[PDB]
This record gives sequence, structure tokens and C-alpha cells, in this order.
Amino acid sequence: PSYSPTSPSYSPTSPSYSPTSPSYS
Amino acid sequence: NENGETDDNIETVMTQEQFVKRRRDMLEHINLAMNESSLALEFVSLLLSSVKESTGMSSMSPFLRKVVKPSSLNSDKIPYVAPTKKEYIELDILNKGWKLQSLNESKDLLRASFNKLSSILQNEHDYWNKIMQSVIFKIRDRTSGQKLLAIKYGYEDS
Amino acid sequence: FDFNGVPGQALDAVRMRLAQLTHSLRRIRDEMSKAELPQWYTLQSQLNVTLSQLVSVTSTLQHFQETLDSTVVYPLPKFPTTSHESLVTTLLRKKNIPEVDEWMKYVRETSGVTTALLKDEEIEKLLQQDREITNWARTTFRNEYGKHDFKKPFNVDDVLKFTFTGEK
Amino acid sequence: MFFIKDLSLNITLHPSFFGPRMKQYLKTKLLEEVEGSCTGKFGYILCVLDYDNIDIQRGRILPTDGSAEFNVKYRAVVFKPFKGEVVDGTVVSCSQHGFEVQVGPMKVFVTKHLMPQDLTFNAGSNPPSYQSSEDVITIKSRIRVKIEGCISQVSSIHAIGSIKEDYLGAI
Amino acid sequence: MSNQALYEKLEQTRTILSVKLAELINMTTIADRNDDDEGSFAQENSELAVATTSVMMVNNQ
Amino acid sequence: HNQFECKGCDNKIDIYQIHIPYAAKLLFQELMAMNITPRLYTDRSRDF
Amino acid sequence: NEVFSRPEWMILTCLPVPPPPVRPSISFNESQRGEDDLTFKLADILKANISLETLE
Amino acid sequence: VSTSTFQTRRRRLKKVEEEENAATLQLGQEFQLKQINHQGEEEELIALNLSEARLVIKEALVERRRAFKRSQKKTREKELESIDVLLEQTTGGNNKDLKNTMQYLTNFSRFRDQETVGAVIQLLKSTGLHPFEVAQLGSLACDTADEAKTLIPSLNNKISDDELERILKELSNLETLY
Amino acid sequence: KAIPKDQRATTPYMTKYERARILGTRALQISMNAPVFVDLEGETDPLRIAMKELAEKKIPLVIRRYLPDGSFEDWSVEELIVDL
Repeated sequence: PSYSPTSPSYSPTSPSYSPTSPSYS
Repeated sequence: NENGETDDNIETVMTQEQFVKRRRDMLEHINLAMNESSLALEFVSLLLSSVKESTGMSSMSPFLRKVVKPSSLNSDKIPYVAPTKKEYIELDILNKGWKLQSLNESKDLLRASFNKLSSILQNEHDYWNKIMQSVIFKIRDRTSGQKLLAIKYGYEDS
Repeated sequence: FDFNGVPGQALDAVRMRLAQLTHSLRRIRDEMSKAELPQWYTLQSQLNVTLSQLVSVTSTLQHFQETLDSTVVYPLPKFPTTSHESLVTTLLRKKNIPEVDEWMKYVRETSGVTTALLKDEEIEKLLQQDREITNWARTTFRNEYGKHDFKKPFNVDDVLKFTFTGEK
Repeated sequence: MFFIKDLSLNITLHPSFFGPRMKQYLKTKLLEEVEGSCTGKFGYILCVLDYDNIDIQRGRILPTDGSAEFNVKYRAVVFKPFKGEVVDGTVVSCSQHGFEVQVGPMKVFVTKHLMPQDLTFNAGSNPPSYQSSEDVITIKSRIRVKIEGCISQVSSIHAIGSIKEDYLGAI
Repeated sequence: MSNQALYEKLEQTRTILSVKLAELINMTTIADRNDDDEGSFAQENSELAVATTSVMMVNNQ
Repeated sequence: HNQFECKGCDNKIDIYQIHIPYAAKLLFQELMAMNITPRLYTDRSRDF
Repeated sequence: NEVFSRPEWMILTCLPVPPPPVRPSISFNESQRGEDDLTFKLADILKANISLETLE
Repeated sequence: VSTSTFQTRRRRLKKVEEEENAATLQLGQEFQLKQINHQGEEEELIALNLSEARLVIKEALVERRRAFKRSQKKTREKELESIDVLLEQTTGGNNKDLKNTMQYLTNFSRFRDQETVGAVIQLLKSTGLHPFEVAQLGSLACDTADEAKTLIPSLNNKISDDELERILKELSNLETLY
Repeated sequence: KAIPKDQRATTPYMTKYERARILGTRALQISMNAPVFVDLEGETDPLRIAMKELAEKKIPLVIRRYLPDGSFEDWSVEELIVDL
């Protein structure tokens, strides 16, 4: 009962959270 | 003085591009934090485990379509110890003095432009002095009859 | 009985304050878009001032179970439905810092420290404590401010009676 | 307790009011009559809800007279106290007989005898108070009362109540 | 009347008194004041949120 | 004092007022004295 | 009818006594007073009653 | 002329039984569990905990002030002054009952914010408990499951001591820090 | 139960009794200082005022015409033909 429904926004296009360095064998 | 302080408190401005771009900045830079507080609402679905948890979960429409209660943890009270006891943690508390210092540097800067902002208000102190130097008809216009615009002055015929 | 009671003791408590900071931001975000008119500089400070307050309670709610939660450290296993559409899982379970971490460095490097170790560092701590003690001096000066305290001429009817009858 | 109740009141409007501000006067007269009102059947009719959607319906004609009669169907917040209801309230008056407690719209009175034996009347105080070994009950004190019974009295409902039983008394 | 108008001013003054003090005192806490003494009741633990106290202090105070 | 009561019914609430010729008030009191009940109701229950 | 007219109610056990409006009295001159025939008839009922009560 | 309800029952000649009103959950005919709204639909009794009530009235008087100005075109101690001002605007003023009610409500409400009253309302209406109890549980601050079961005697076997004591904990946690 | 306007079957004409009662009622109301819905072209008698209001069909009254079963048809004085 805080407000009513819960505000969507879900996002994978954001800045980024993952890096990358163990690509090499 | 009060009127002029109220003017600065009216957001008021006549800026083209200047005023325009700035407010767009507010939109995007505020929106970012709004959107990231929504990751905060996604930790809500992360509970699962309870009906009141589902309630919190439906917070995402994608939760509405990602049924699972999904996640689980174990015990690293040891890792809590490491967070607290690390030489790194002692050091990190230095990041506390460091950000706080630069915040105090900001604070100093803000504080000084404030007295100079009170100085443009001394132009007004002078205006009031000018008015002190040199009819008490009380009127209201712009209709409405209540609030709107209300002021006072004299006139001629009598 | 199959699977487990994993974690999330005060998780509900985080969610609540996670929401209120979401709820106060979200509403400001909705208005932020009607840049056609800004709500009254009173109104925005009422919403953006308790909207910042919301994050203080949400800031603290994090520390209160702060031993408990970094210790809990749950990484997700789920329905393989989570595995399709992928990323959402990378996204939704990920901790980082944004472009943010960078002015965190600007700030860290803004301090007077960095690689000189323990003995000289312990000393800086005692020195900062001395600054807080010189701040007590504020207590002394506050005492000086020394500002604390606490918060018919007659009968109308009878006059007339007289005028009419000479009753006095 | 404290209910939201759907109710309807018949109003008899004189022809002179058969102008466009008719609904406006009806909605007004409704509020004059119903709001504040205290009945036995419904208790205190405190506040009429949803002003903007008060259903006026079509007003019938009372034949020999000119006037139209409408059954104004509305919805409001009511307070109907009951025996057995445990309520919190502020002391208002206090005498050698007991003390009255204000519970929203109504006053609930506590008899010297409907309190524990330890609590005794102290006349020698400003204002007069009830004194226990530990407690002091006076004009401003907050008390939790158990309603023993109600009397539907005109434009009000009054009640007798105890603070003798467990978990009752001062707060 | 005049009284009610003044009351507000007095309250504002009290508010002005109580916040350069919070800027000073919170400065201590913002600078981080981790205590070897167990009795001391100010906290700055978690990363973001304990230096966030510094960002909030700025805007608030 | 605006008190109403019909003891025996214990009804201090469901009471109405009516305008009838006193001779009928009489007739009704008379029929009562003679053990007959001429119960007067302000609503209907039969239809038709 | 089980509510308004049970046959047990036909016989009289208790007697409703009508109020003065139904049987007015008049007080003329301290040695003249007029009572209604019903007030007479009632008094006989009563007297006859009080009598039979004492007998039983 | 006085107010009537949706309860149409035909009391033909047969006066009484008017069986006593107690918290054996035997409230009036009027305060029965199966009510009927103006749209004929059978709807359950609406009981308010004084806070849920405070908000309702405030909301209604707020919305009324709107229409009253529209038709005219052509910190608790702080809430008390704010409310006493709204009453001067919308209410008949002769209605002193609403004034005391609003003051009592402002001084005795356990939950300040609407959000707060939203969770209270959820947590409770899931127990299956009858609207009266559900209100008294929201409006009476209890610690022991015995405090609750003594004051709200109707509860007696309706809830586990532990289940009620679990609720009483998450109720205390919601109380707005006045 | 109330018969819909589209299903009304009583006379489209006003009965002698209806007209006598409307005139009686308006005159009574007019006499009890009710608002008059017509220009009184010097008129002072409330019945002559009533007659005038009915003459211009500016009487805001409705006839609830009861049928022996209990149902009814509502008719406006504006809509009733006054051939009397």
C-alpha cells in the first residue's frame, strides 16, 4: 500500500557493469 | 529585500538555449537516479520466498513475466570480518576523509558566492532607502478576487 | 524441505526503504518530464528534500544489517527461464560503480595520502581526531552564543432609556 | 470500529429553487441536514464522502403543493460505539464520582467504582485528579477504556466504561 | 497576530542556529571518525552510503 | 426534551408522527380498550 | 394469525383501561360531579373483581 | 426527515428482538458483515482504524474544497492547525463533532503517511479476521498476543498466539515516528 | 416500478383533475412566496399567476400517474396537452 503498482524501468542497454580480460586462452 | 529574495525563489528566467539546455540536464541527470532506484525495486523481487515478497516482485512488469523465486545465499560472517578487519577497510575509511574533504571544498565555494549574492541584494537595500527617502489605496488586479496580484497606492480627483 | 532457507532476514527492510527512495525519485521523475512547468520551488523542495531524506533512511537501513548482508552474498540459481533472455540476469544480479567510481578517485586523490603505509597512516588518524577535538571548541563557542530560553465607558441601553423617558 | 456507510436522505425542495443551482443547493442542504447528525441506528454521521458524485436522481412532484422530493443517495464516515469496544481517549472532566474521556465525537465516563481500588480521588489538586500508588489521572491524561454500555441520547451517544480489567487504564 | 508572525521568525532563527553546528559536527563524522572506543555512537561503515552522508550533508546542512 | 420511547417495544428510535382526525385517535383508543389492535403502519408490505 | 391474533387472545384475562379522554369527568360545584358511564361500569367490574379475588 | 439505508427488511407488526450489541462480533443490523452498496452489489462492511479514517475524511474535505472553489468561478501539532483551517473552509462550522473527531484522529493515529496505512491494510486483511477486529488491531497498540486477545476478545481462537505476535511486531515496525 | 417514457400509454392530454391540482399547487406555492417562472404582467392573485405559468408551460411540475397495479407514468406539465 506504499503507492499502488510498482514502477517498471528494467534495463540491459544501461552504461555497463561487466569488464573483460580473461578472453585469452 | 523580501520581494527580491522571493524573486530569486520564483525559478524565473528568460533564457533561450541557456535556460532550455539546463532543464534538459535536470531531466536526464535526475532520470538516471530515478531509473537506478528501480534496480533498488528489483532487489525487491529478489526476495521471493513469501507472498508479501511476490507483492514487492510484481514491481517489475518483467517480474510479471519471469515467474521464479530465484537466488540463494550462504555464510561468510568471516567475509564480514574481512570487510571490517582488512587493512583495506582501514584504508577505505580514508576514502571517507577524502570525499568529505572535497565536499568541504565545495561547501566553502558555495558559502562565498552566497555573501556576493547578498551583495546584489544590497542594491535593493539601497532601493528601499531610496523609497524611504522622498494615498494608501490598496488594490488587487488580475481578477480572481482572492490572492492573485494585490498591492497599494494613491491617485488624483477625490 | 527440498531447496533451502537461504537468506534475506532484513531483506524486507532493505526493500521497504529501497522502495521509498524509488517512490520519491519516480514521482519527481514523472514531474521532471512536464518541464512545461516546474512544480513550485516549495513543492520541489518538499519532494526533493524528503526524497533525499528517503535515501538517508535507505542509506542507513543498508548498514544496520551491514554485517549480515555482505556476508550473505547470494548469487542466483533459478528456473532456466532466467537463462533465456540472458542479460536481465547479468544486469539484475550485478554490483558495480558507474562512471561514478571516477570522481571517487578524483576525491581519493584529492586527499593528502596514498602509498606510504600504516605507521604514517595511523598518525594521520590521530591528527584527524585532533581536528574533531578542535571541533569540540565549537561546543565552547556555542555556550557563548548562549541563546536558549522559553516562550466600556457606560451602559448603552440605559443611556438611551434616559433620552426617551428621562429615567436616569 | 468507525465505518463507511451508504445512506440516503429525502429532501423536499420548494419551486423557487428550480433554477440551475438546484443540484448545488440540494448537495448543500444534504450536508446541512446529515453532517454533524447523531442517530441511534447509525451513530455520528461525521463527514459525507465523494461530494462530486452525490446521486440526486429525478425529483418527484408532491401533487397539491409545488415542491419536488428527491431521495439523495450518498456515502459517509460514521462512528457507532459499542459495548465491549476498547477505546483510547483523553480525560476531559474529573470528579469525586469518576472521569469523562473524549473518544472522537463522544464522551465515555469512568465511575470511581469502575476503576481499581488503589486509584483514589484527590480533590486537593489543580485540576482534581485520581491518584494510584504509581499513576496520576487528570484533565490532560490519555486513557484506554473498555465500553461497558451506551445510551442513545438525542444529538449524541454517551457511555459508561471501566479501566479495572487487565491492559486498561493510563497510557 | 504580530505575535504569530514573529513566532515564525523565532523558529527560523532557531533553525539557522542549529545547522552550522551540524555542518561543523557532521564535518567530523563526514571526515570519518572510526573509534577505538566502543562507546562512541556515530557510524560511517558502508562505501557509498558513508560518503553519501557527505553528499547529503552538503545539500541538507 | 426531544425524548421519544415506546417502552414495551424498548424503541427510542423507530418513531413517526401522523395527522389524523382526533375522533379517529379516539376510535382507535376505543377499539384498543375493547382488546382490538388497530396497528397503524407508515409503509406497505402487500403490493398489488 | 400467530403474530397478531392467536385464539388464546379472544378470552379476557387482562383488561385494557381507557384513559379519561375516552370517558371524560366533570367537576361542577364541589357537591356536583359527573362521571362517565364507563367509569361507573369499570368500578363495578373492579368491585366484582376485588370480591372474587378475596373469595378464591 | 431522517436518513435511511440499503437494509430494506419489512418489520411487519412483529416489533423486537433487538438483541444486544457486544464484541462477540454482534454489532447492529446496520453494522452487519453483508452490506449492499447503492449499486445493489453485496459488499463487505467498511471498518476504519483511526488513521485510515483520518486520511479518508482529510481526502474528502480536500476534494470538496476543490469543487467549492470550482463552483465559485462563475508534524501533527502542525496537522491540527492545517486541518482546523480546512474545516473552516468546507464544514458547516456548527458541526463541532467533526472538529473533535479530526483532532482526536490527528492525536491518536498510529500511521501518518498513506503508504504506511497501505501496508497496515495489506498485512491485516489476509488474516480472514472480521473488519471490526482488523480495525481494532490497526488502532490499538498491543505488545503481548495476550494484550491483543484481552482487548479484542473476539479474536480468542481466530488466530495463533505466535501468528498474532508476529503481526504485532510488523505493526510496531510500521508506526510512523511522530 | 416506473414505466419508461418510450412505453407511456396514458392520455397525452391533461385531465381536469390534474389541471385543477397543478393550478391549486402552483397558486399555493406562489402564495407561500415561491419563485414565479413568468413575467407577472401586473398580476397579483396567485391563481391568476398559476394560470399564466400554465398558459406558457413554465410550470416545473410532473404528474406521477399511478396505475392500479402500482406502476406509474411520469408526465411533465410542459408535455401535457391543455384542451380543457
